[PDB]
Amino acid sequence: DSQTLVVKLGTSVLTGGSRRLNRAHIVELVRQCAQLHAAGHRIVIVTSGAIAAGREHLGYPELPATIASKQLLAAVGQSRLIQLWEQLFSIYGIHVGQMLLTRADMEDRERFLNARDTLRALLDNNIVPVINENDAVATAEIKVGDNDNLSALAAILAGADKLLLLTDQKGLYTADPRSNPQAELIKDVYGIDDALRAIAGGMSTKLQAADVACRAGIDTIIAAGSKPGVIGDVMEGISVGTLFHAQATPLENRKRWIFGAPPAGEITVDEGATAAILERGSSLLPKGIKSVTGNFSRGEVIRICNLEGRDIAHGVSRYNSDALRRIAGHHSQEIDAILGYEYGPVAVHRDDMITR
Amino acid sequence: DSQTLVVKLGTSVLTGGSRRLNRAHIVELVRQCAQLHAAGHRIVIVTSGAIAAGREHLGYPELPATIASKQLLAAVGQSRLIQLWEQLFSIYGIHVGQMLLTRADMEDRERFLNARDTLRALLDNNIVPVINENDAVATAEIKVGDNDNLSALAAILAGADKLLLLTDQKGLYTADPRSNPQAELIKDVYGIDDALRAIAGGMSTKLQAADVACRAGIDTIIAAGSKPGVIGDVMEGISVGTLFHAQATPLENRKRWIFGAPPAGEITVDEGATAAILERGSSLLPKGIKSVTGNFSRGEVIRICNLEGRDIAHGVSRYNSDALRRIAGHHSQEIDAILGYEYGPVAVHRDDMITR
Amino acid sequence: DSQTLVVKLGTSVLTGGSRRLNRAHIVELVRQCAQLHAAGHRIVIVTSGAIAAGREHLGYPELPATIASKQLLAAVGQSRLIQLWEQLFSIYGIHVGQMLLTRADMEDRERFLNARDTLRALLDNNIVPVINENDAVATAEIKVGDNDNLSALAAILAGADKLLLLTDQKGLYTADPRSNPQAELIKDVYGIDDALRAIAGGMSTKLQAADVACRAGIDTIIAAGSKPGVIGDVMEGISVGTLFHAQATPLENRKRWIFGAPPAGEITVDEGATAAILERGSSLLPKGIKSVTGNFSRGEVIRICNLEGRDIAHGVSRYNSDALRRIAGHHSQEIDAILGYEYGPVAVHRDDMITR
Amino acid sequence: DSQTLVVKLGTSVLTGGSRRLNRAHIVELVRQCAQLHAAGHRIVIVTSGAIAAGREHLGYPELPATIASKQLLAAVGQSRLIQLWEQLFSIYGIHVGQMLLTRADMEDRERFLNARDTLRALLDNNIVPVINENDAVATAEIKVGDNDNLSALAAILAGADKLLLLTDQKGLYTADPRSNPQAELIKDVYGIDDALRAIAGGMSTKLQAADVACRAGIDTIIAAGSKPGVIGDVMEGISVGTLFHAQATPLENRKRWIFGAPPAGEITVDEGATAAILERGSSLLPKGIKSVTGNFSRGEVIRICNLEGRDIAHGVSRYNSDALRRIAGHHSQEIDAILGYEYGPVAVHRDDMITR
Amino acid sequence: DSQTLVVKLGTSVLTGGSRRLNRAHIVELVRQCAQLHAAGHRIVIVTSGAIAAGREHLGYPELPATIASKQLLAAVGQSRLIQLWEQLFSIYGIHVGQMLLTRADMEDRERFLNARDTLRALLDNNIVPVINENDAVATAEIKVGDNDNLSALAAILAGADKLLLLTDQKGLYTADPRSNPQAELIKDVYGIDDALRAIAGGMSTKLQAADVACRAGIDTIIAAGSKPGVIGDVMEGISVGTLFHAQATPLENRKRWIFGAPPAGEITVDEGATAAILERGSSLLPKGIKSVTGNFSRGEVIRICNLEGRDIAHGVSRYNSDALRRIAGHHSQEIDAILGYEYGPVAVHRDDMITR
Repeated sequence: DSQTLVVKLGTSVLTGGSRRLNRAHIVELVRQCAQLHAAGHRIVIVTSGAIAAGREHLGYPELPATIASKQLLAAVGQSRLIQLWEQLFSIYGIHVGQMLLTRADMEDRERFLNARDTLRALLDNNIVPVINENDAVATAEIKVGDNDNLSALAAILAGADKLLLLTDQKGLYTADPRSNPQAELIKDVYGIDDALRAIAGGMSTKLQAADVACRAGIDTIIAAGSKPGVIGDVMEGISVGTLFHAQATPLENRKRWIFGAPPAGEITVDEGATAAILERGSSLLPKGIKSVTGNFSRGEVIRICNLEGRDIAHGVSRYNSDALRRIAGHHSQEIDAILGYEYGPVAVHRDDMITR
Repeated sequence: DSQTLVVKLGTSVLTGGSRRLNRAHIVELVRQCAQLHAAGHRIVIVTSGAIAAGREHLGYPELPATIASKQLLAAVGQSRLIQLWEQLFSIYGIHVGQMLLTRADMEDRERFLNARDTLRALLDNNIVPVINENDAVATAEIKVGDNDNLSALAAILAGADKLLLLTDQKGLYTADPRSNPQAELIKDVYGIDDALRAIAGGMSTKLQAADVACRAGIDTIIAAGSKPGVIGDVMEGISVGTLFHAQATPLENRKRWIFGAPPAGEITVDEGATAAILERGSSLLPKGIKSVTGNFSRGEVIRICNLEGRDIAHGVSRYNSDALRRIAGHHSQEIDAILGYEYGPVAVHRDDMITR
Repeated sequence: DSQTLVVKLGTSVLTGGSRRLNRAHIVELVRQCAQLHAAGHRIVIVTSGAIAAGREHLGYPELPATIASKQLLAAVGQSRLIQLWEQLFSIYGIHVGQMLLTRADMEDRERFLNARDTLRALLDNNIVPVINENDAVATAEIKVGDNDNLSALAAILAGADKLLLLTDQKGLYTADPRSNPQAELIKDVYGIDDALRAIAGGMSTKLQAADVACRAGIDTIIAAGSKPGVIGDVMEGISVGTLFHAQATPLENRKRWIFGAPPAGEITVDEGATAAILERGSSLLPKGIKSVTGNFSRGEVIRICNLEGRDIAHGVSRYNSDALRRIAGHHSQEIDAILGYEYGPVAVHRDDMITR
Repeated sequence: DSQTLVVKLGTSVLTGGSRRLNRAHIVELVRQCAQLHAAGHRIVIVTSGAIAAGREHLGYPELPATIASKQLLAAVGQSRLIQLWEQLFSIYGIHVGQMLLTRADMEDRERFLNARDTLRALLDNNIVPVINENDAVATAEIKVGDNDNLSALAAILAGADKLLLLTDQKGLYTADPRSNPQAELIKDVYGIDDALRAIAGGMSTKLQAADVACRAGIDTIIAAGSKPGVIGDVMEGISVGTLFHAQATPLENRKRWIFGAPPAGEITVDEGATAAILERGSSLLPKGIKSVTGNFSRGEVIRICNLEGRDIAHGVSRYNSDALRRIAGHHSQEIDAILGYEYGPVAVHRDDMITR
Repeated sequence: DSQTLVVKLGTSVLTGGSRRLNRAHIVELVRQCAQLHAAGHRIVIVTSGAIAAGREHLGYPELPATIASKQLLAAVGQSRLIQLWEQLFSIYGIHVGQMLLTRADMEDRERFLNARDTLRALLDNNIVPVINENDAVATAEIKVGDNDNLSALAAILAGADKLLLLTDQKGLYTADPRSNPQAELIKDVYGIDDALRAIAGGMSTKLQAADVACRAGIDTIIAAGSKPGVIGDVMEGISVGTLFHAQATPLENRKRWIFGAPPAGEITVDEGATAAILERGSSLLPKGIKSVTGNFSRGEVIRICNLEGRDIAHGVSRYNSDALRRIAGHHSQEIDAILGYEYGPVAVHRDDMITR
């Protein structure tokens, strides 16, 4: 039973509170992740600490305290940190791939589809994707977030089963553990209400990320990065911290994604593809397309019906309107001949469509 | 209570039987060694596997199965393996220094002293010395030994308290474990006898190395490299394999080293230095020397006598006869001004001398 | 017309007088050497600067001024320098191989043969050998030499055609260039006499190295490392500095090597191998051996005659007396079966023998 | 949704009724199988036609009609046929591994486990296993079966989801299609009764194989090998021939396999492993073993309890009694050190055990 | 005087110690075997090295060092190795037939007869049988033997006159040849005693195989595979290694085979067939059988008695009891018409019977 796990590592976990990255803890976590990878699971890593790597590489210069210094250090430390991740993961014979993403890219339909395709290719080819935020075009308010909303968005994009947030605390406590000897860790959370937001107050950003991930049907686990064997225990289901259960199922998330906006296009499908879609629930091939009406772009939701005009599905288009019109009625192997590029052999995937 | 430990790693331990080095086992062993190093102990590493590193670096070419190919692969793999060791040890903030030694150097009187000085400097500066065999001038019969005797020689040179040999087998068995269900591991050995050599039949080389180390007053341990926490348990004193106890004391080994050969020269010492040598057991300084008789090189054993001519000690000279005559009667700070080089402030160290 | 060139790089050339290695000049020289290697020639590199690399790697510590500190720095700088050389040479797709040698190894008969075999294998497999001095067992007087006698010995060992010594000066001048405006560079030198030794006074060590190389039949060239295209011009024969012509021919050097000492052994050869040796000047195979009298080691000079007892050659034995006796009269492919190791298919090579 | 499919190809399908293998039909089927393999499924091939390949390779010689000629032709044609399969599959970049099996091997517990392990390794490493019958030790009655019971046994061994039998006819007909114009193909069969055995009378062997596969919880499909796209349509669930539905579920098959015979051994498990087995349903590691009572072999069913003695599971042992006793209480990575071989890190797999 | 020779080739002989098969040595051995085959002799080959061929074919991938990887490699290596053998033997116009055998098959009464029939057919039709071990159902303890006992079993099965074992060592030495200059090769051995077992320490497996072969009346020879013309000299009777003479005669081995177990059945023979069996020592035909008593399978030993009931012979039955009863009293040409298969014209062969 293969599973997809997103591990988010904050700067506190990576550095241990010091001014430089502590490679011992990182190599321990890499050992756990490599054990999981050998077991057959899929691992996605959201990381931070580019500024620390940039400071270390530059010989710790006496830069003025300004956002420009932060941007420069991030620019150097992105390369330095990806190099460090490659070095640590190559011990266990695992390749890694850099992925710089921003929230605006996730908002855009076409950029979202492109990022999802790249991540899926990386995961299929047994390569660990290391995801960070593009700090060259980011703002200070984004910098103070420390890759929490980005972690939730990456978990949604990867179609993961669990999102593990690693912290310095053990999780969520009912009261203050220092003042109250009776304060105890909360093990299971079924709904993020105002009471929880009042209990914990930067745990607020992690709570928002957990809420976002749970509304998409992904379980969220908050634990301490220093706990031995935390990642493996999370995989096996052993309780190690605070667990936020998924509020919905991925089918509901897909329905919300498809029906969130009105369709931006319209296509028509012949009898054979209609029977395949309805009876078997398979994908849609360009051969079955007959007419393409309306103008849209790749990644936008379109409407699929038969010749009679009765709606049968709503699906995410993998090609724009012009490409779909040009390749309509042709075999899947001719697409590269017609367009000069190929996004895949299907026009609408079976997992990106809802049949009504 | 800091201790000196020499860890010997064979090709089978490093590679696991495969064609290339397995970095997971090496990184686990490096983690254990780094824990010991942070605890305040001194670690020396004797290693093999240059041929595997050379094969991997060269893209696994097809060379004829000869000794020239082995020498070339060793030449490339020495650099490759030292790079790997340095990379693995830099995770825990530990520096690594390469040493290449041969049995002829250990047999030589002056080369032994030079190598001991280099190793002592490396250990005093918190740098792990990685010792291998110079395969450029080595023979095939040396190659088939797999650094077994070199480990004992390095343990004697470093003045180690324990010598750890990592193998595939758990240690020494009374009978064949495969055939005899009653055969059990031997925990302690107090004297290597002909029955023991008949019991184990390359375990013979390891037995010879253990005998050499034990006759010099060093406890030897044979255990499996795959056993978790083997190095830490060996340091702590817990039983993990076969233990060969030291048949002699380091004082006896020093006496054997000093009196194994007749003195090659004689020097005269005034009254104050004589009192310091006898009453307090301190070292000998160039100021106290009054006369130098005979011709000898650095490292040779010489006789120290007072003004009256009565023999009072024997000791290993840190300077040859010419330099000793040139710096006799001068302060220790002027040596570099006289000879152009300095081997230290003392002429005969107190730990390299026997007082009689 | 392939040629073998030995390039000696002192610490002044490598560092430029600074405290660290200057990689720009080194990469320029590496570019020239790579051009030569692609042209089809053979390049051997004798290098220095381990102390500078060790200082740079250790973060420039405040070590006391002692020979112990020198050895401590060299132990790390050897690995760092070999890593730098490999990194710079890999730009042009050339592999390098480390070779640590001492004078005593060259003096030894068997170690000389082992080193020559390793160097020949490295040269044959298109790998650049980087030769340095084993500082772990070296003395201060060796350290102050800066690899000049070692460079000459390596040139003799490699059978090179030219030995290029790179300096900071342009070569040898008749008088002091600063004081005398009429002082001019000496272009050709045919004999190192006392006048030249009086003219140049550390140019003396380089003069001794040039004399040693010239007495072995190797042309020596002293030039400035900063001159553009110096190595290529040396290969093409263009005059760039001071040239010391070879006093003898390699045949005379081989005669001196063979007849320097009386033979240490005696073997007998049948009619077919005798005819092959005398008429054709071919090598000697173990099949032709009939009797082996005397005890000797590998690399020592032995006497070869026929059944009649008339001396026909003096050669260098590639096997010791015991191995030669065991493999006498057998085919070349059985040697590994008989001894467990193979030094080659011949007993005495055609280039290591003199037929009288 | 990856699936495992076993495709059985009789000699009639492979040869088309001629005297030699028809490579066009075979390459078409190989194209379909390669499409499935690229889609992500697992394919196992049971094949025949060794005699035809042997006849073709030997130049069609004139042997007498005897079983000895059949055995000789099978001996040559096994190699010839595996070569042909590898050659045809290499067009699509797929590797092929030969597997020769007999019924008696499936009857034996240890041989069954070894064959299952080999097949699982082949499937995991993306290599298509080609399974045939060992004709060197087979009888004529086995030869006349044409690999039907062997196909069912291989489907059971591989844990396949569907077993596709390719024939010359389209499937099972209610009456004789030639005589009766109203005879129609039977699409779904839910139970193999005496009526079906009377309807079809060599379809009887295929009916027996289908019954054997269905009693193990595997759907069976009988179709014509000449139908275009039969394999793909079978994967998609499209009806192409006669379908025999699974009578049971794989859980019942596992229960029958485990409880078919009384346990041949008894082991004891500590508290942590007991909790892992009962609460989480995980595998059993050698660390948790405490006592091993009884004598058994690898692959035999043993009883697992806790210290109190209450039975908690029945499982297939991956090691024999002696190996389990020797590795009891040790870590999984020490097994190779203790035994000299390793069957895996677990003692009883989670899928080979039933918890009661 | 045609002879049957079984040649066993280990992994070390085939590969020379490298990672892949060395085809020059194999082609030389194939040339010698082809010369013997053209001379009119019969050659059987027992071979190893499937793992090396599998590694080479798969592009030398990186699998974990486990028995599962070994089986995975051997699965494709069997096909690759048989292909290589066929390609090398086709140069001299000789066909090759693959056989896969295990010790269990040799222990079985009927599988032994089937394998013997297949081998006899292959030898009679001038086809070289290449025998290996079925690694799909083999164990690790079987793998570590390197086909040593399988060679003896195949020599017994084939009725060979000589068994040749090719090793790296020249044979058996009285003492250690390396340490003792007086140690010399043992030329002839007449009885394997405990002294020889103590002398040789995988030489033990070869000694066990030699003992098994010699107790069956087959001369065994141990020699080096690298010796030129070893196979031809072995055939001619020239001494090349260590020779173990046959302690018994083939008639004694036949008596041991026949009388090792009590008869499983009884048949009655009329007067003419009784006279043919006794006076002329001919085979037994189904026409002469008058009654069959008991139940037994093919290959079991049965008692043959005349009409009076007096025991006259024992013999191995080529048919089971049912077929013997069905074909009793019929001509040899009708057997195929009665049973649907034929094992030969005789019921008990004259070489499988003992007449008393």
